[PDB]
Parts: sequence; C-alpha cells; structure tokens
Amino acid sequence: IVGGYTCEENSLPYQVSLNSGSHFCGGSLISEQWVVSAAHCYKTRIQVRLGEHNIKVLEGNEQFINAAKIIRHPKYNRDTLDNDIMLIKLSSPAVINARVSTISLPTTPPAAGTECLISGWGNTLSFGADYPDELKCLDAPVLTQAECKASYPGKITNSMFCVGFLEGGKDSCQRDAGGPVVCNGQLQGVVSWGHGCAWKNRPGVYTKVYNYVDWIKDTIAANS
Ligand SMILES: [Ca+2]
Ligand SMILES: [Cl-]
Repeated sequence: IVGGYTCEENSLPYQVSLNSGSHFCGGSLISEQWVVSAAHCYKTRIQVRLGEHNIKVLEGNEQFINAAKIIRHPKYNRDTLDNDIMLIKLSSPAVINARVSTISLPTTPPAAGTECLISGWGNTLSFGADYPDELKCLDAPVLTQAECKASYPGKITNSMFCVGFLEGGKDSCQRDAGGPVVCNGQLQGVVSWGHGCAWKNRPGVYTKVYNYVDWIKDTIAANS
C-alpha cells in the first residue's frame, strides 16, 4: 500500500497473509475454514497466516494453517487476469477470536463514491521497494466504470473495477494482491493489478466479488 497508514494492530481480523517462505499475497477470511484471494496468487502449497500485524516478528496472536484445497476460478485467464479470484480451504478451521474473524459477502456491487478500506503488506513506494513490517491500510473510494476503462483502455473486463484516486499518490501495490477491499463491512473487492503503484490516472484494478457470490457459496457448500 502506497500513501496509506499503519492499521491498528488486529483491527482487520479477516486479513490474512499468504506465505511460502515469505509474504507474497493477501487474502480475506470469509468463513472459519475458507479464504478468498486472487487466482494469480496461486501456488501448489500455501500457508495461511492469520491474526498477523507485524509479519516479521511473532507477537502473540498468530495462527498458521496450511491450505488443504485451492480452487482457482474455472474461467481465470493468466494473461488478461479476467476472473482473478480464488478460494483456499484451510486444513483446519481457524479459531475465531477478537483477532481472527470473518468478513461478509456483498449483496450488491459497490456504487461509485462508496468509501472502502484496502489493506496489505505490499510495497509502500511508487518507485523502488519498501515492504513494511506492519499491516498498511488505505481509505479509498470506488471509481466509475468509465473512469476505470479510460485509465486502462481495452483491459477492463466485466470481472474488474477500479478503486482509488486519479490524482495519484494513494494506491495498492505489489504483494497486496489477493487482499481485501471492504466497503460498508462487506468484501467488495480482491486486489488484482495495476500499471505502477499510485501513478496519476492509473488506479488499482480489483475483482468484483459480487459477481462470484453464487460460485463462492456453491463451491464452499460442495466441498464441506
Ligand atoms: Ca507477526
Ligand atoms: Cl493485464
């Protein structure tokens, strides 16, 4: 996250870190045993780290759980990042407490101008790299489809939307992908991609969670 602030420790209890030796992506806990993330974050083996604040120091509330089953969206395209969404089933259900909790599915797509909360352990710079110790947070509004499409002509599919600031300076960035965009207490977006981080007229592009409500519910029911 570029231009954000350090979240208050454990104040985003649904935020998880995806690990394979080091942090590489985010995800969102939507049920005791299930995480939502991005299809392009997929690895053969992933460890889910919950209850994290400083991801480089054990502090006392962490839960580490290895993923049992990973399901990319069947229509995911590695080149265009269409349908960039994925489900991870934990090998054991997470213990639910003040520090590790779930975030809800949306009931409608978020309207342009809705204030949202993006978060992750991604790069904090527009140039070069600084990966933070502690979880970063950004308040950012949903942008219109027209603004989105104008910022990335020809690249915005029906699965994607933009959130951020066209003036630049505040954005998601590398290794934030797969993490949450939460608006009015529902998971509306999955961090996916952009050109640069926090460049003028180059807002982050996120996967529309609402488009996959049926697929999420049915896949999870069918694999429980
Ligand atoms: Ca930690
Ligand atoms: Cl692309």
